[PDB]
Amino acid sequence: DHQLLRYLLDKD
Amino acid sequence: DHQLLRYLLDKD
Amino acid sequence: HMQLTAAQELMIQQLVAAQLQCNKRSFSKVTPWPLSRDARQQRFAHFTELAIISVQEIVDFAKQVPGFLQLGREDQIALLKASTIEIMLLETARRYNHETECITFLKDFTYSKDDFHRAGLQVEFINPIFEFSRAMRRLGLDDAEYALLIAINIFSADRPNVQEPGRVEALQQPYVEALLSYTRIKRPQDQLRFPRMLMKLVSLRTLSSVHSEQVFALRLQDKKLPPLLSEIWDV
Amino acid sequence: QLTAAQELMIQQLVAAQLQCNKRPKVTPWPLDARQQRFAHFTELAIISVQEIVDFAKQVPGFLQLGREDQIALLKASTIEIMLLETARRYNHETECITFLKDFTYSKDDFHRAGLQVEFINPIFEFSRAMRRLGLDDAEYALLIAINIFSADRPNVQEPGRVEALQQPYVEALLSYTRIKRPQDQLRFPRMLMKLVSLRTLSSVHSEQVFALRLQDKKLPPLLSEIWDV
Ligand SMILES: CN(c1ccc(C(O)(C(F)(F)F)C(F)(F)F)cc1)S(=O)(=O)c1ccccc1
Ligand SMILES: CN(c1ccc(C(O)(C(F)(F)F)C(F)(F)F)cc1)S(=O)(=O)c1ccccc1
Ligand SMILES: [Ca+2]
Ligand SMILES: [Ca+2]
Ligand SMILES: [Ca+2]
Ligand SMILES: [Ca+2]
Ligand SMILES: [Ca+2]
Ligand SMILES: [Ca+2]
Ligand SMILES: [Ca+2]
Repeated sequence: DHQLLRYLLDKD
Repeated sequence: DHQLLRYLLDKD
Repeated sequence: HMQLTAAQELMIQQLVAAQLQCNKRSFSKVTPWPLSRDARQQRFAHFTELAIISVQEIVDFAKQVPGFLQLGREDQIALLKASTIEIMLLETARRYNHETECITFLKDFTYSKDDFHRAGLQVEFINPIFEFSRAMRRLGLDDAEYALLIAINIFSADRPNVQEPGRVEALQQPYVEALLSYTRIKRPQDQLRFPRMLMKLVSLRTLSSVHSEQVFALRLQDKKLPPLLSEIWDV
Repeated sequence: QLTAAQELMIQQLVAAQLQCNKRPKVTPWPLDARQQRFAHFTELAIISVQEIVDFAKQVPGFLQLGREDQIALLKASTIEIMLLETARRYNHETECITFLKDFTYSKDDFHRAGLQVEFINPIFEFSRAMRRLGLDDAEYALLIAINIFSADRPNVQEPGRVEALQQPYVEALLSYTRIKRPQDQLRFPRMLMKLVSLRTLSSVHSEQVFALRLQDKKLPPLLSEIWDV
């Protein structure tokens, strides 16, 4: 759920 | 419109 | 910074006295609470009748806030339609018992989450009500701060279909200033009390949106609001 | 008289936020025609969501939150922070909002994309009003930080911690406004009152989204997860 936020948060 | 309300405001 | 002006001190006492008054006239009878598909509809009727009582008290008090009736009748309507549910939630918080998590709506009758639920309300509304009531008690407002916050909430130029925003924002100032001076004096070491209180106006605004959704969810469920409430909340 | 930390922390916020405004390709605006416009917007939204998260990660304290609260706070404040950024890029002489580096949009362009006045107008009312208060970089930065750390967002697990994180940003905003204009004491309140308006705007935005559900318009799955019912 909330893949956009989860991806953006993990990114880097 | 808003009859019962218009009443409450008018009381007294 | 140590003492209020007499104009501010006066303003506060009139609001506090007005609120006390409107709450006494509130004392002076609804569908009883069922101790079944009729029982289901009756509990709802019960709630709606408590809500009617609240609205009446709220209109009564707003009429006694100086400057409210000096506004266009139409803007009076607009501000009340927006205000009512938020001021109700403030007064519900004022009846909340944090130890057992119930709200006392009459004298010795207490309502719990399951009680709210047995009246047809949905948990997505119920829990945010208890959440806010809980947060409010952390803040521990006294009579003067409650009365001012409600004055301030009423005079929100923000509201839908307000014709004269500037009048409204002009009325709100002295009440905002009074709250600001009052908190510095009574609680000089807590520099954030004024901000925390305003923050509650933010919460109430979301809560208003949650209530609308409750009202809408009641339609799809064959439950309609009584005339006064409908007048105020239906679309 | 801001503390040494406060003054620095505020510079780092503004830095962060500038670096995000500066730090891309979208479905070009038409000259089907209706749908290309809608998509164009949803892609602007997707891009700002990305800047906003990028900013959040740099707001001190934010990463002390568990992941689920990071999610919960951003899910709620995303649209609200967006409307702040829009408001901040509103040209009053032209009455248009300028979006990346060059793009300009009128109250009518928004109408062409498929948005409704119930939502379009209040956005411009808010952009106008945001202009009256006249905020500088530092104020927008703190205001955004304050919006993010709202303990009352749905599904927050550590409300106490979130409020404690919001606190220092409120202090810094309070002082800043007591100095930049020691004249107006009601400037601080009036700024916070905008946070109130943002909650109502967020609500109106959701209706706008529900609306599109019938008007045969839908958003990418990634935005859909953030805004749908
Ligand atoms: C804020 N709450 C509330 C307000 C309105 C409604 C309703 O509007 C609806 F359920 F439809 F949403 C109705 F109709 F019951 F009043 C239901 C609940 S309350 O339970 O704290 C409360 C009830 C009575 C009096 C004062 C406060
Ligand atoms: C706040 N506005 C907005 C946000 C979301 C949507 C939508 O969510 C919907 F129309 F569905 F409501 C969508 F889908 F277009 F993104 C529509 C409009 S905006 O135009 O000022 C803006 C767009 C992009 C970036 C920053 C601000
Ligand atoms: Ca009252
Ligand atoms: Ca509990
Ligand atoms: Ca009972
Ligand atoms: Ca309980
Ligand atoms: Ca019980
Ligand atoms: Ca940003
Ligand atoms: Ca243009």
